[PDB]
Amino acid sequence: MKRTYQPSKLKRAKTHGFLARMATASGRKVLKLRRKKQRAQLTVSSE
Amino acid sequence: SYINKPGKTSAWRVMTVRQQVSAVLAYGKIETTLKKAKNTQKRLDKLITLAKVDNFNNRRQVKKWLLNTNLFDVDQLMDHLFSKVAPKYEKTPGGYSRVLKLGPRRGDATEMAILQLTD
Amino acid sequence: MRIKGGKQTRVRRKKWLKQASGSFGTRHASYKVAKQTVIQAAKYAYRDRRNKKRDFRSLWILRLNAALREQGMTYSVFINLLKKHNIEINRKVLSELAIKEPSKFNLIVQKVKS
Amino acid sequence: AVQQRRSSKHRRDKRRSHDALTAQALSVCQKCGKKKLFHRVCSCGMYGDLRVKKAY
Amino acid sequence: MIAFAKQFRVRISPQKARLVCQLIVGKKTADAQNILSNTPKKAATLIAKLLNSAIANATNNHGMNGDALYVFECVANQGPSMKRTIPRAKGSSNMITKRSSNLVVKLSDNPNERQELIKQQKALVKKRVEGQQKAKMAR
RNA sequence: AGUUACUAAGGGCUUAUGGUGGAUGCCUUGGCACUAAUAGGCGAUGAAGGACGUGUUAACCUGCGAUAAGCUUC
RNA sequence: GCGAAACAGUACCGUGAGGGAAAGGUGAAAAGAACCCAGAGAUGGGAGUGAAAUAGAUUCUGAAACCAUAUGCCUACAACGUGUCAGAGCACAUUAAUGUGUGAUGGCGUGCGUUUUGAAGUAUGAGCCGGCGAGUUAUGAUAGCAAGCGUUAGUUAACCA
RNA sequence: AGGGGUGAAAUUCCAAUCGAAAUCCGUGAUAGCUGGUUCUCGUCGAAAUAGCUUUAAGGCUAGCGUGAGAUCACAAAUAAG
RNA sequence: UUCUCGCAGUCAGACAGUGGGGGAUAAGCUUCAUUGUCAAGAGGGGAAGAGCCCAGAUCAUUAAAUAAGGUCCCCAAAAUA
RNA sequence: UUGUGGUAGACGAGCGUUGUAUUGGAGUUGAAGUCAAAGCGUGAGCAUUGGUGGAUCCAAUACAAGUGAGAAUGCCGGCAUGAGUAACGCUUGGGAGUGAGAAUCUCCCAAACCGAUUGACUAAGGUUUCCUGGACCAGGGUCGUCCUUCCAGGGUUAGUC
Repeated sequence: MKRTYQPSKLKRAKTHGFLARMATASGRKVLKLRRKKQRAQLTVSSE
Repeated sequence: SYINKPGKTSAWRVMTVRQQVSAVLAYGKIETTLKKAKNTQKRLDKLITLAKVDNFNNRRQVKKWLLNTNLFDVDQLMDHLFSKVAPKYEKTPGGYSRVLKLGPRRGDATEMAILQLTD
Repeated sequence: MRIKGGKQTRVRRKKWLKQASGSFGTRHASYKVAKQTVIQAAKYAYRDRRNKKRDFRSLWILRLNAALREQGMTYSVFINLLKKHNIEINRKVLSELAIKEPSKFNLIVQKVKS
Repeated sequence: AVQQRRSSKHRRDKRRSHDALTAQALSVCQKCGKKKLFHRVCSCGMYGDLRVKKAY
Repeated sequence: MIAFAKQFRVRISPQKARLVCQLIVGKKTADAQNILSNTPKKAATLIAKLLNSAIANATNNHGMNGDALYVFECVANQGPSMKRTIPRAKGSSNMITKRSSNLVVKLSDNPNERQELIKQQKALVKKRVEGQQKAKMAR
């Protein structure tokens, strides 16, 4: 049995990057919700 | 349980006893555990009463019972025992070494002892 | 406008915890345990405040009856000696306390003789 | 197994009333004054005055 | 005649110090250090230095001998209890609970001060009696 | 031979003393909830929001912007 | 009270949307215990300021459970929800109070609420403490109680003051 | 990529879990369903009876519980020739 | 206590004596009408005993006398033939 | 006198507390609160005195009840009993030294010895854990004087890969 969460932030960045999350209405709505929530994390580059 | 720290196995116990008797032959006195100190005294007395002949026979026999240490190795401990340790205390019937009780250990309060060589 | 209510709550809880201080174990140092013990003590006290009346009443009956059995009669016969002659209001508690008195119950028990 | 009802705090104290060690021995050292233990070495480095240990 | 020194939560077993307190209590500090330093319990190795302050304070602060005292009473305190993780089955992660103790010890010179707690016991109500009879003429 | 024990390892009872505890009580540094009026947004002429860097300040949070914990006219 | 009185969205979980924290107080004025003391370190003592260092930083109040000891008494002879009514002896004296702390010893003596025909309950939720925590309001109606104008009688919505 | 994908077939697997993960709102839905609801004294004091229920762990009515009010004892009424 | 009205709750109750049935006139099973009880009624008795007997306790009473019950003792009160 | 045993049910009359409208007063002369004890009512509850308080409060009348705490197999400010019991996680021993303290940390050899490797390598990941000096304070599942722990200082060098 292989351990879960073998970290590789290349896929993480290509998945939940800013340019991928700022390309549709839902993604920008989510980004605005996080900005108004004062979230410490906006995408995966700053967890 | 299954595989873990081996601990005080019979082979490990005899190897440790050999190491301790070699250490008490080299350094003269050893501060160790009382149960180990008494076994070391017994083996040292046996070695002293065995080495009074100073022949290759005892060299080969004791070759199976000494483990080399920092200062003395097996064949140098051979000459050391055959020359000075064994003949110095052969003048008396036994009592080739003395064990005395000391206090406990810091972290584990283990009753220790000191073993010295004397007539 | 908020009403704290903690002051009243603290006062009442401290009172309930303290009123049970005096018993063995942690019953002096709890609220639920202390209140259960107080409930048991109150039940015993409430039952007793009615039962001990008859309990010590019968204690008087028994204490008198012992002497009557040493006087040559019994309590049933003694009230038979209170029925056929010399019915006295000197009470069973008081005729029992007369035994503690010097030669007081003896006069009563010799007066009730038929 | 496991306990159904808790052993009391006072029950715990009464149970732990015999976990303490037994009494020890006392020995007078003639040369270096100390009330050491029986067949043990003192802080002065001597078992019953046999210099068999260092100062510490 | 106190020269106390609070320790404030050293990480050590309290149940391994209550055992030695139950013996050291009621004995003079002249023969209390001897009876406390002859135990195999290493848990006291971080405590014995603290007492070295008090006598030394008695040496310089007041001029007291510091050896005519006796251990009047311990407090086996349960201070800030720390928690660490234990490797257990199925990731249950049982918590090892380091129980601390704010050990403060009272060293009273005279054989008294055992009854002085009783003096305070009675005085806590005697003082309200005094204050009441002060105001009893003004009910 | 019938007797309870000082015995007491230790514990229980009221209280005292000491400890986590800041509940409760006072107050706030802080929020909460309204009042009606100018007015009803910024920006590809480089917007809001960020990263990075920058200190009479060493950095922390942050301010600001290579002019960089700033700056100019009156 | 806002998650945020606070380095409050800080940090952190998960890749992720999303979730999402808790906790404050010296004094007055630091006037932060100068000075000396012990001490690897903690931290505390005296003196001194400070009215007061339960204000010396374990610094507003500083509770209880829980963790320890102790006047006096009892307990190493007990079938018992750990107590109720009595009551030995001892030390003790006030919110001037049918007395304080015991309880040797006797009679009596199987938790709270529910399911419910009915629970110490061998049915149950319940280690404990502390605080918070659930019968209110608005609208239409109903009733218990009370009030005004008062029998073609009162009464406002919008609106104005 | 989600009451979907997915499957050498097993409910197998999808962030060690999937008859379909986690996750945002209606929604504190609903339950004729359990459990509990923080102060007190007290007037009187039950019932689990009849019918009905796509009805039996429930509810409706009449009584039973009760007070404000009408009848003010010949009243609703109970009992002995 | 019928009624207007707030109207409940009840709509799962259990038993005992008589008329009883279902059953073995067995069951801490069950059912009604008349006598009642527990729920919501404690206590004495029944050695403990919600429904049985005496009986309806508001509190205080280490209160008098009665009732079932008990009366050789534990256990209250029966002596005598 | 009856019920004051009481569910359900409904009837009647009250009590406390935060704050407010008030007559109000007290206070470093000791405020609230807390801690403690030997009053008053028919009950909610009112209390009275003293220290902790070094500063605001109190109580009758009515009102906003975010008001009264026992369970809601509660909520958080914290910990008992279970208990020195279960574990302490792929081996330690000695000589000497560091140090106040050593099986514990270090030099040395032992011990075990894997050796398709108890040896190094770069990739993803870790972003300093690399090294030097200091300490062992938070931690090492024990101590540990040491650490891959922390602090301070410094270091990683491409055109070719």
